[PDB]
Amino acid sequence: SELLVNTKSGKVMGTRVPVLSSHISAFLGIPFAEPPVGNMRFRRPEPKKPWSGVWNASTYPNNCQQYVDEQFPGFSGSEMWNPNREMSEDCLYLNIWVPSPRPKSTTVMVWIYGGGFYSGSSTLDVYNGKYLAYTEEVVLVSLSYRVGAFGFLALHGSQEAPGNVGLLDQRMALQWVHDNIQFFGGDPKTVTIFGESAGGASVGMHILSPGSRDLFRRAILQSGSPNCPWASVSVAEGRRRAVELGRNLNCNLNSDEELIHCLREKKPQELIDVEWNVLPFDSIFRFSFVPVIDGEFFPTSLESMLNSGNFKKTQILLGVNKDEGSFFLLYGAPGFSKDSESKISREDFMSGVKLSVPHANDLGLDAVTLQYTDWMDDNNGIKNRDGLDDIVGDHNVICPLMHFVNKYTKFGNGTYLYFFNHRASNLVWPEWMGVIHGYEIEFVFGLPLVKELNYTAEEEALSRRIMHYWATFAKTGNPNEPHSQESKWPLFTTKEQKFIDLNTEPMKVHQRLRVQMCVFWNQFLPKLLNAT
Amino acid sequence: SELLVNTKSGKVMGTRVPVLSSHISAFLGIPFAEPPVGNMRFRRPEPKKPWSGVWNASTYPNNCQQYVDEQFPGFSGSEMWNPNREMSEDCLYLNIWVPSPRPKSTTVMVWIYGGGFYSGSSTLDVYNGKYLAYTEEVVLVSLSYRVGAFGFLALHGSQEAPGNVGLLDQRMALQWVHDNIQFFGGDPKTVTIFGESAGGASVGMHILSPGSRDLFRRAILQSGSPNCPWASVSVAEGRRRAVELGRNLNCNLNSDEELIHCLREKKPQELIDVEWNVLPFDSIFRFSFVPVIDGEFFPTSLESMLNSGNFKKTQILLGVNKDEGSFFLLYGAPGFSKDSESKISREDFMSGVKLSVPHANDLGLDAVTLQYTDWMDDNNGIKNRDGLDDIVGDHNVICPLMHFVNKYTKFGNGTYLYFFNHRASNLVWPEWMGVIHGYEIEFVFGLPLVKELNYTAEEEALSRRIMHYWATFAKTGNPNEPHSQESKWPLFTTKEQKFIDLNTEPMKVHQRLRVQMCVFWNQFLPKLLNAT
Ligand SMILES: *[C@@H]1O[C@H](CO)[C@@H](O[C@@H]2O[C@H](CO)[C@@H](O)[C@H](O)[C@H]2NC(C)=O)[C@H](O)[C@H]1NC(C)=O
Ligand SMILES: *[C@@H]1O[C@H](CO[C@@H]2O[C@@H](C)[C@@H](O)[C@@H](O)[C@@H]2O)[C@@H](O)[C@H](O)[C@H]1NC(C)=O
Ligand SMILES: *[P@](C)(=O)O[C@H](C)C(C)(C)C
Ligand SMILES: *[P@](C)(=O)O[C@H](C)C(C)(C)C
Ligand SMILES: [Cl-]
Ligand SMILES: [Cl-]
Repeated sequence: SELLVNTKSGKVMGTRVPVLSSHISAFLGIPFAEPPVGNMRFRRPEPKKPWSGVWNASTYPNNCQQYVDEQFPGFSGSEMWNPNREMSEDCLYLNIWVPSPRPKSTTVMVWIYGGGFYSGSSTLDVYNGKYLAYTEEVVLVSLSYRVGAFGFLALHGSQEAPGNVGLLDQRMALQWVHDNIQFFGGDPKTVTIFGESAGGASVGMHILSPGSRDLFRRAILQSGSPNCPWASVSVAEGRRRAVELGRNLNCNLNSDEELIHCLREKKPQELIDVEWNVLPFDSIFRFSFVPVIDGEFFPTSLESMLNSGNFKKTQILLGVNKDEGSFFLLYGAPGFSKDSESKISREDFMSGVKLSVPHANDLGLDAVTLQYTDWMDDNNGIKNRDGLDDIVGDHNVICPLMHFVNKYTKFGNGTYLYFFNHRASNLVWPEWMGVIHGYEIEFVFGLPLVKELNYTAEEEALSRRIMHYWATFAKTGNPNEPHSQESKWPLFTTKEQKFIDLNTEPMKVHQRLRVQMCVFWNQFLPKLLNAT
Repeated sequence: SELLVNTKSGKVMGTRVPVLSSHISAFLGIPFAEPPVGNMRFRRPEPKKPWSGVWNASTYPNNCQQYVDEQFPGFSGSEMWNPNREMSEDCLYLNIWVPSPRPKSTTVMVWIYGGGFYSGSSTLDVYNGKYLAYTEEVVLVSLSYRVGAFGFLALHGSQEAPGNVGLLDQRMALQWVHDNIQFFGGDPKTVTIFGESAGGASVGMHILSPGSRDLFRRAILQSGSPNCPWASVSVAEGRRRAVELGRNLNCNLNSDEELIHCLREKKPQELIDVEWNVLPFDSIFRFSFVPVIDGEFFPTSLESMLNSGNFKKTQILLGVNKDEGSFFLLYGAPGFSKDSESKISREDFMSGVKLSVPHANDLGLDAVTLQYTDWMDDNNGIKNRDGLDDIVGDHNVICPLMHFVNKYTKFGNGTYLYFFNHRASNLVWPEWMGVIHGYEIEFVFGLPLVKELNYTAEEEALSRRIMHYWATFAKTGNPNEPHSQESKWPLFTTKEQKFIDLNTEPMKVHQRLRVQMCVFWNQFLPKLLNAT
């Protein structure tokens, strides 16, 4: 039986799923760790104990416990990111889509969801692996990992809540893929990890962490990089926020043991309800429980690792969307709303700048304002709105990614950079938001191939082009088909810094992505802040 | 006799001078102060004692003792600025051009030469007042004043070398004009002071100083403003440089009395030979002996005077040239030379930035570099050369002037702003230097009306247009002829910030002159430097 697979953990039975007038096999909700429940809350994951009989892998698993977005009830633009299954702390499962007939030793791609480390689900419609697995003939895996305090509460020095456990959940799923994917017809020596936003940061973190490097071959990072300002905190800051969470829940704070015990007694929703209260600043694009620079998962600072070439040397493919900032401004900044053009007054610009760079002193804020204000036309509401989008996008996504790409490329074995700038014809969000954080994912996963979803012909073609770049890259370390006539995606090099756009128009090659602003964010501002 | 005038100081006999197929009267070398020689060196000027008989005013006076430019011997571009008469400490004289027949009560314009406070002469060919006096029917006066240490050595607290004596020379010439110009047919109630570079700064300083305000009606400032970073120093810095001059000349430094006595024994050239050695920094566009913020000539800081409206409220006309920086880069910065295109390497750019902003710390230098580097094309030699021109021009001339105009306009009675951007057809300097510091002067003084000087027809027309703006402004407080059909030079207002270009093409109105860079120079950089 094509739907029966024996693994080192036991037998699993999958399900035949229709896809684009054909079918493939899906193995959904396979456990890769023991349920991290009770006294196991906050602890490193434990390998799943093997089972007897046949694991029923016909249905999606529970999602991890998380904050749920209720800002626009019933609206598909926001609800498409929310858990679509029951939430449980029992949530460490993976999903595999397998071509039919079962392959022998094919390329494997492992998806790591984003959600700012506070949310996310492997089960979202937009992460349905069937289209990519079917079209490009890969074994497509999606893993899961604990988010929020359950994944990232960090009391450094404690073994009960050491931090980074969600990253260790991801590593354990990669370990399981390494050990077992061959039985599904996957080649464990040709595994590509790929992820978006926090999943992109996570991919970079596995590139860096000595304990993860050997578990995959190559990597794709979408709108995320390990050095993003929101993606990690120090052990002191992690400790502070954990104690502040305890304070919110009226915990005994006299020791780590007392705090952890109190926190373990709470219902999951109790933690989630006060999660946002522990942030040190009035901010946007900052999240409470995130990876911690611990000296173990990350042996030294991210900057010193990148500078010294202390990371996995392989090929990477990565890039960003045109309007990375707009999502967070909409949700978090005055003057921005879903149902208006959100033209921004000078005053709301200033408020926005302060929220966007919460760690800056007044001089730093002046620097940012000067860098992004057109002083020939400073009361232009469109320019102010677009300026803020750029500030938030450049600071949180594009410039950290550019800093990563330039550091990585000095030691790596091949870099391909993209700029995704296609606004989908059927987008439900307002026009002012442009090409939003997260909205390339639907193209990467082939949703535009589905008739009922109402994409244009050109959008289907774009999706096929992207799926083929991603999968060819996963296969070979190069997104370009050898000896094809199509226009080539050039290698990013330190010298020429080339990248391509990704849209429905003929591909163009560009150079030096947002270089002017990234010198400001990567070189000048940090120096200014360190001096003053 | 038209050439004989009786004044309160005694009788003067002038000379009939040919001008443009006609003639006018010139009274050259009239004394307005006692010779500031011997024990009077460094002291405030004394009014000239009246004389018996007839003062022979047929020939140009001596020029004040100054550093003489020998960088390009025999080259007209540089030598046109050098003294063209014998140098003497006996140099406090003025020149008057008077229409023929002698007017009754006509508009008076008083020219104050530039030269960075270290040089300058009233007698330069380029300051020949005959063309303007003849064409526009004004009484044209040019004054003189002590420059270098002779005018500006400052030992605050001493009455023997108090500082600012060159500004007091200028005021005494204005006093003489006030008291005597009526006899030459001038109206002492309608005197316009005008000057370029240090003369423009000087004009602004008379606007500010309570002791000067009553001596003139209105004012024109060309490429200079009183708040320019090179135009004044503190009393502490003036003292330091005076003592350092003494050190260079092996003076007794035990007291002001000992230092001044030593300095008074020296031949003028002895002072001049070591003048440049007292500067505190490795710099360009900085001069050794300049006006001092003394609490007397200037009652408080220039910034507090400007902020509180502590200045003469009247009409002003002022502006700048396109390439204010190039002169000083040519003379003072590596990579720049007279006979090459002076394309600038990244390395010479950095050296240039450091020389241009000598008071900045390393962070400030980084700020300037970031503000003026095109990071998409950073090795472009033309862009680097042009970037440096802008840095030097914006920092030293344009941005201080813009700061002055905006402060002044809040309290004043009418502001007219220009941007002179015509490159003269017969310019002897290289093309890379563009529209140079000082090169509007020839247009203001009507040299393009002289056939033998080889200007184009369009340049003559531009000169006539400029002379007419300047003189109509001097007459009425408005450069525009009432009820003429020509296009109007609009008033500069706080709200609309309009200015005109001045070139051979039809006049255009623009707004917000170099506003982006001037926020950097006037607001951000000073804040950065004060914090770090
Ligand atoms: C990626 O690594 C491979 C293998 O280390 C590089 O290929 C080698 O390149 C050197 C220098 O040209 C050759 O002498 C070897 O013969 C190559 N080996 C093989 C197996 O081809 C390759 O250049 C690297 N690619 C990038 C883009 O850095
Ligand atoms: C495997 O599971 C299939 C779908 O199961 C459904 O979800 C689980 C969690 C239960 O709630 C179950 O009642 C639901 O039907 C079944 O259709 C299928 O029969 C199962 N196969 C075997 C061999 O057990
Ligand atoms: P990143 C901040 O993890 O973003 C998530 C995936 C999204 C829902 C797209 C905003
Ligand atoms: P400013 C620095 O006084 O400039 C003088 C007049 C010139 C000779 C034009 C450079
Ligand atoms: Cl947009
Ligand atoms: Cl030029």
